[PDB]
Amino acid sequence: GRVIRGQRKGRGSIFKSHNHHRKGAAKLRHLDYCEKKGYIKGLVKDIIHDPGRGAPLAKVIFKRTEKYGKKEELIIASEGMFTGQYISCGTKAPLSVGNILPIGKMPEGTLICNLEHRTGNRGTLVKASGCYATVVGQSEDGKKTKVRLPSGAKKTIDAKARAMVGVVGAGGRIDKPILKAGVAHHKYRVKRNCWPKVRGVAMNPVEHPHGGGNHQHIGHPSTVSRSAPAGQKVGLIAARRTGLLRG
Amino acid sequence: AQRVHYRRHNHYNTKSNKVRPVRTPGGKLTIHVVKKKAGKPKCADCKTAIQGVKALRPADNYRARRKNRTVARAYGGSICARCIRERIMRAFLFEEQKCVRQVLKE
Amino acid sequence: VRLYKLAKRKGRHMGIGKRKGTKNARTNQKTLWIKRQRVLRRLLKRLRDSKKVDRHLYHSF
Amino acid sequence: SRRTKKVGLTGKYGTRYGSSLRKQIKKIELMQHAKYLCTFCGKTATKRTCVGIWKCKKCKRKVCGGAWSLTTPAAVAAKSTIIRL
Amino acid sequence: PKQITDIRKFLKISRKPDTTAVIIMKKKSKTVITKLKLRTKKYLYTMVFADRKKAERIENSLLPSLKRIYYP
Amino acid sequence: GSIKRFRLKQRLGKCRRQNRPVPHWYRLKNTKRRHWRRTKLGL
RNA sequence: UCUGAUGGAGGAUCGAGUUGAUACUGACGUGCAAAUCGUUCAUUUCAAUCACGUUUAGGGGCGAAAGACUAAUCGAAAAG
RNA sequence: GAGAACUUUGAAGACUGAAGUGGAGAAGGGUUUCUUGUCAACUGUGAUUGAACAAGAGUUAGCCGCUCCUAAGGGAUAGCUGAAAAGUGUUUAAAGGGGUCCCCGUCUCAAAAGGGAAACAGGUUGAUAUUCCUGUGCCAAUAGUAUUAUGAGUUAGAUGGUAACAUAUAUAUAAAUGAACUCCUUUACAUAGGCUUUACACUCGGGGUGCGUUUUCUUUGCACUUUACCUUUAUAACAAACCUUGGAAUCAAUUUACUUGGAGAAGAGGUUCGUUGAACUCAAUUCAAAAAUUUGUUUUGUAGCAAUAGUAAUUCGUAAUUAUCCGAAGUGGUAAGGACUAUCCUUGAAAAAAGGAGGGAACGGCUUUGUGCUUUGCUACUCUUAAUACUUGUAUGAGCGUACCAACAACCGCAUCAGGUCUCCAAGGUUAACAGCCUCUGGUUAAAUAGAAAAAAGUAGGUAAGGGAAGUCGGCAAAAUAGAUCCGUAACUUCGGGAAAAGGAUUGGCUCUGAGGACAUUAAUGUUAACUCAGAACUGAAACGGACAAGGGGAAUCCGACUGUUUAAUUAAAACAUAGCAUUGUGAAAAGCCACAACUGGUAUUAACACAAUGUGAUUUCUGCCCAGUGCUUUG
RNA sequence: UUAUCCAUUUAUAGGGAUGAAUU
Repeated sequence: GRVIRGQRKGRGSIFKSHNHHRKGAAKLRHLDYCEKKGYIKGLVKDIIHDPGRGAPLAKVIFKRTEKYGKKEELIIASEGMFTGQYISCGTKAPLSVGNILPIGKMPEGTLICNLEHRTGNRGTLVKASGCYATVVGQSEDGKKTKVRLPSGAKKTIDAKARAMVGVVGAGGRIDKPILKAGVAHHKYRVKRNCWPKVRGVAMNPVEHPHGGGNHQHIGHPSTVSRSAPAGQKVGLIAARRTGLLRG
Repeated sequence: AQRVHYRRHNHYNTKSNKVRPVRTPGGKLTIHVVKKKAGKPKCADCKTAIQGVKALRPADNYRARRKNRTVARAYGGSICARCIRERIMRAFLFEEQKCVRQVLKE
Repeated sequence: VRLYKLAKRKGRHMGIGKRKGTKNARTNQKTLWIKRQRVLRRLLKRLRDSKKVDRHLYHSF
Repeated sequence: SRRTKKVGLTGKYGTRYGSSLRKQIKKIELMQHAKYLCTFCGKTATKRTCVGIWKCKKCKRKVCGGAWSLTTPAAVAAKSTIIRL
Repeated sequence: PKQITDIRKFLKISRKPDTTAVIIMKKKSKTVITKLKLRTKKYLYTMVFADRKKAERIENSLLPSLKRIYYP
Repeated sequence: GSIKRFRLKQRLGKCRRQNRPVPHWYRLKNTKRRHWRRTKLGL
């Protein structure tokens, strides 16, 4: 056979991200002594659109403290942030929507976004539009905090890691039915060459394990093992179960 | 009707190659490349256009006289007057509130 | 063509057997509406300026 | 006069796509193209600019909101719990 | 090309060391109207004259170092 | 084309110069000839 | 709730051009042509079309998928 | 000319028909260009022709481009891999510049359509022209010192306006102090829709000039009647924004549309930008009222460029004189600008380069104490533009492209091949129309041939009595109306459609009638413009979308929901895609999927409303039983 | 925690009670 479409993706030739008009990586402020011991407030000056993602991005201007001047940061905007608002980031920042706090400093039950799954990696979890994590527990010894991620998983993160208070904006996007293939085309034109799909069952056996036959069927179980090699992992990969869920 | 042709080596109607037909004293209709219209300079805060300042492309702006690049006030050329007025009041009033917050302490 | 245009001015070659475009293609209904609206608005402004109508009456009309 | 009995703004789609799909897209394009109340100026003039950005035509100030409405109930309740404390 | 209107400035430009020539143009209109154009390094300066008398005194009153060019 | 580089133009001139016949005085004591339409320079 | 205007939406309609290629299974089939010609036909605000630049190279690429295309060469190019 | 259907000239008949064998370019070609020769071969007939052959010649730039910037991206450095070859390109980097210790920082290439310093007209050759000539400009650069001169400022930096903001007019609006350090702006950006302004285009009427028609008619038909860049061009006008005053419900202002207002509307008075580029008495000028300089009335000037050029005429030795080049409009074709509205699960480059600001480091001149610092007597003193003189190495303007074709014979198709091949301009008539058909300017009358005859047969078409699909696998092919206006329009339906359903009527010419606007005077009367509708008489071999152009409809079944895509050269489909639906993996740098020999990488500028892997295939209504088998998967 | 590995940065301040802001 020949190399299948999934295998060709990792070569990264035409499957690199279409990132020409992206405005920059969304990271919150690198850890500073000001953040560690007190608070620092920067004002949000614009709320812009990043073509790849659905969530809006806030341009937050902070005043530099090691030298005279200003620094601009690209944050994922939580819903409710407005231009001219002052965001406060640090250990002593108050608990309000938009502020960046250590997760150990928030009361249990709050909703957060821009979660650092390790302290200082300047923001790695809960970033897609409309998402939010819930702080569901704080360790008695401090230094640990348990949160519920938008997938529903419970994760334990050290209590010094930071997150925005609130919910990342542009929520409910998924609710709109993409009416047509053209809207899908425009959606993926600014993300990736992943569209249209073409079913493997409509292919020839040379290019897909599903291809071939006189009737367009799979012909072998579509649940493939986790150890299956690259050209083989094609169906439902390591499926614990299959079919409609019931609860 | 007299028909024309490009004269400036760019034979495509890109935005930098817009043309305008003129009638010459020799009685023929020729074509002249028009300069691109330049955007207005805008306020640093509200982003609206600043008045009293010409709107020339950088090359023309470099040759423009100093009088019509600036406005004789405070920021005047980078900040609009309304934004400057708000900035004056904010600067004075917020220090006054800081002082009254000090004096209330005891 | 000048003689033909004089005849057309007298209204002489415009019967329904001489029309190939639609009514709107021959005389844009949007342009007709705009012309009428500008005429009426101009008249109302003249009346209000010359004080032949009260300001409220002008607004209602 | 009344130009459509029920299809409303979805008349732009003609007969294409299902009636249920058209109805569902109507129910949210209605609120996507609505004008919301700007709490900063009190004038109902904030419209959606991009998917999550809402700009007031008067203040020129823009806020981050829902994809199709200025606020979303999840974030509305979330903010309310914080304000309670 | 520039047009100068008062006599004082035109004479002053003529007296400059830079100016090289004066162009005298005369032509009928309906009465002969004329115009005198000083050729300086930068610009050609023109003054028009409806008045035959003013025009006929001024070119003479101008000093003869710079060269005459009569176009008519 | 009308737009050329210096080396390309010099090469064209060299080809034109070499496309000339054998001098008559020499012939009284050429095969490598080309026509612009038949065989292209390719260079 | 109804009527008249206004307004100018839409992978809306007709249709030249462009982009293609339904039929005559027309011509031609020692052609004008190793795919053309005629009439007919599809297509024209969008998943639209074109140019140049640029990236992906052979058990590899690229594929809205026909084993299609990758210089008249493809169920494994071409050159030695 | 030896020789002429296909060389040249004149005459005629025609064609192309501004979507052009018309003008300009790119790619590609490379001398095919031009002049003079010229015919062995080639120019599929001829050939005196030629893109053939031969000899000479021809391409002129500070302003047109490249050159510079950065993009998708390429190469290289440091490493690190690898036997190397090579692969990757900050992954333990001590990796030029700025001011005077500190601050910044990989290099390089990549656009002749992106960004970008600055040019126009007239003329000129056999062949080049925004390149030459003439005239007029513009851009950039212009070292040090000293003399002058131009201007400001000062006894270390000017002044007007309440404000929006304005002010340097010297030959030339040059100078309105300003460091470090900063913060912005310009460059700089999508699509759709209409509305509007301007230029160009087209057209109408008047005047002049020339030509044409002239059996008859015709105050007639045609041609010319022009005006570049530059002068911050000055002004004028206008869409906007802003300022002052003002203080809004009986809400008002206002757009085609909606837009806007106690966060300050209307009214009134202003400021600015942007459009444009002599508009407006614009400038100078004549004449009267304001006072120790304003407001009205006139002359001039195509505002300067500028008439000196150009065009069309009349003459004169054969190179000169002459006269004109000015009065009012309409349509909306093209382009650009403006102010707007709308759309996106799509938000539509960057840098070179330039500018503005915040901040306030440094500070007169002659001489002198002592050690850059307090000091003493005196005041006319600093910046800016230009020129000159001397020193500085020679103290302006580099290099390259520039002919010609661009297909019709200059390109690629083995060719002088009916193929292919990117961009700009774009007249009149009819018309919805850049359609078709005919025409003006420009171009052509050429095609690997001609003459004659004219049967069969072929091919590309026309027309056919009566019948009307009986033909045929099959209505294949052809025919049938087909524009516009008025009327009428079913089942079904996702209520949007179906629909131009179906199906009727009318349509020419001529002579009239009615309706639809703008502009001024003391409720009243004149001047003047578009083609657009509606109606009526008459008229004709009953014909009129007269040519051109231009749906056949209907009742049903199958398949695919739809728009879309595809086997370049036998299959365009019911196949693929699709939205919708569902399932699966994955909480992350010890993750999922994938690349790689290694090192390292893609997704990823990513983070579950995400990415990856599958199946089904709009909507509607449903999606039953089986975990024995085989897979996959979970615990011990 | 010193090997080894990961993350972030301009390797930019030791632990407890919508004006600018630098010489």
